[PDB]
Amino acid sequence: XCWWGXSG
Amino acid sequence: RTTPINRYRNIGICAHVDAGKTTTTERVLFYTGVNHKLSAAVTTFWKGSRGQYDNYRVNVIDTPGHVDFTIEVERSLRVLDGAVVVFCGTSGVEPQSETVWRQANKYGVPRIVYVNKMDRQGANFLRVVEQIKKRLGHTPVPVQLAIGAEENFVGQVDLIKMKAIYWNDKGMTYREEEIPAELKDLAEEWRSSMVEAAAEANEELMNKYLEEGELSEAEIKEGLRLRTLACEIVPAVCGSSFKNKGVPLVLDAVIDYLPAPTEIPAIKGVSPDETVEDERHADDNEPFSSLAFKIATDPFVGTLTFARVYSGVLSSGDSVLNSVKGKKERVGRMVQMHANQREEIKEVRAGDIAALIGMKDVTTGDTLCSIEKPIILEPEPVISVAVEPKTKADQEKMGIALGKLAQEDPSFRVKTDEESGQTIISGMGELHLDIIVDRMKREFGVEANIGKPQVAYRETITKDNVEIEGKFVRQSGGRGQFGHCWIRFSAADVDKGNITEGLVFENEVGGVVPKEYIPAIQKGIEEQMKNGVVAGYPLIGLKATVFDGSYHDVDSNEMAFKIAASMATKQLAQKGGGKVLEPIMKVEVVTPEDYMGDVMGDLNRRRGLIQGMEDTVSGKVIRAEVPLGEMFGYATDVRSMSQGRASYSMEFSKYAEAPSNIVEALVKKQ
Repeated sequence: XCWWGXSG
Repeated sequence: RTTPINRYRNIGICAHVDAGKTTTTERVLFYTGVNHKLSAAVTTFWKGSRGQYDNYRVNVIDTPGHVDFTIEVERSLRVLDGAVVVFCGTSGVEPQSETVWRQANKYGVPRIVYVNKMDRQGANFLRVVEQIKKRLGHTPVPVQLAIGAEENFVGQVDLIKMKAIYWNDKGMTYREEEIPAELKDLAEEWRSSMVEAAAEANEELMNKYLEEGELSEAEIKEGLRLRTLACEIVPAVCGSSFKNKGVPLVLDAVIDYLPAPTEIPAIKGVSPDETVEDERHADDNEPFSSLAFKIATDPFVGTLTFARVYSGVLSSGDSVLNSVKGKKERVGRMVQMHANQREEIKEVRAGDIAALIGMKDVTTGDTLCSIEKPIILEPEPVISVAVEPKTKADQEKMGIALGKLAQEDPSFRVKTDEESGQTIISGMGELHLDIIVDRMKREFGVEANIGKPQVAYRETITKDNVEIEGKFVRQSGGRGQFGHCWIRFSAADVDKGNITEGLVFENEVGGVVPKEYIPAIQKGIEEQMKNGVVAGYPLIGLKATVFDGSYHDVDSNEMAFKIAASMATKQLAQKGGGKVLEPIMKVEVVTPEDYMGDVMGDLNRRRGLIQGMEDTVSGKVIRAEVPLGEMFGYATDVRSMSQGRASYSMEFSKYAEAPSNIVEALVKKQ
């Protein structure tokens, strides 16, 4: 949850 | 032909924030327009500030005024041959200007510097020169010094001629006066630096400098021009575009230090029929090749298409190839935008800029090349936000638009995190995204409210083999609700550091719980698991095994059993060792040596932990395990410390326990 990669 | 290639100057006025690009362009056209008499690309002529040179064709190119348009700015750097990089005497080396200079190094663009606004408060030329030296890493070479501080701004001291230049109205006519005594002592110091910087061009010049302790003005422009092209130095000049004092001398430095299309490396393209790289030298005899940089449109005239020619000649009536697509277009009427007139052309040679009036499918960044011999000439996001429509109903049509906008704009990215019910739209600037959302609000209809991405926290248990009783008894709406089960919960499987995702469910019931109610227990646990036991965040995974529980044949149903299982799973808030987790990233920082101290200690200002360190060309490569939460605004904070020199990569690495200052505030949130 936090960047372009979704991841987190 | 017409004008020889060596007499051409394809330049770009690179200026960003407090630079005054708009004034400097209007001025360039003004001075050139007048001097000669005696839009996307502006074809002008320059004979010299004092008519000292031959007539040159200076092709003023429009460079973007915002670093968020990375593709537009990277392309403009290929359309120009040399750069006129404008700074403000005050502001100086800003983060905005640092980025364009770094991509310029990537294409190896010979530059000169213009330190405009010497009239404005707090403006000092040499301070900016140290900033160019100390923060931009090239080798700036002042060819002028400044006369008067702020309001005191009269002119420049031409360090080659050694005569102070004052100005006469509208600042086109200049006075070749003398260096005032206060400046005489300083002009020496800076002249010696320039003569020396010129001396180290070729061995010839060093032996001539070593003979006397000097070189001729012509041998100075020789040395400075060689190293300008070699991309080893940036000749600096100052002025005030608005207050007219200095713009002709800048145009001269363009003539003196900037290259012609031949004095730069041949544009490297790809074989249309891409695993092979061919190239085109700025030659008329080389097969035709060019790129389209601005598709403008005039109401009366039609659709303009700004085209920089790299190799060969193109004439009105020609039939070419749009190598990108595959489609063959026929070249119609052609023009060349002048200062005010629209001058109608017939043919356009290598290293020149002409506009293709009315064309079929010709997109921006399109290669227009020789049909016979063809070639095709033509990034990580910085900022990411959480998006959602103003009214929950819209949701499907938001993703339709965003999905289309990401397909229209390759510099724009869209991704959804389902566990957190978040859509993450990303790109190059706050600006870039403010514009994209705005375009979705209008041209697409979906009004959306944007926020800072929320951290997708997860949950886990520690205590293994915990036997919890879930007892559901509700007497409502003319019925009874009975649910009774005991489930034994063990912690989610771990690697090393990686936690096993999902629910591992088993049936250990002797027959006290019926066959048909068992899946409803799984559903209850699963439902609770995603509803969260501690601070209301989904559990990573769980080992759950039901083994006991009574029932009342009439009041017992699947939903009562779903509830009692959730009732049991909730109790892991106390009986389970409820550990909140946080995303941990596998970060990699490529920093130059100086900045390594700042960067490395900033990773610790982020709870990050060092997992290795290599040694590279300019500096360090640091691999680190850093929480995503602490990663907020990295692309920027890092472009800040490294002075726009560093680069970073990241990817999700694992999940690990979160700190009590975070955790406790997340439970108080419940």
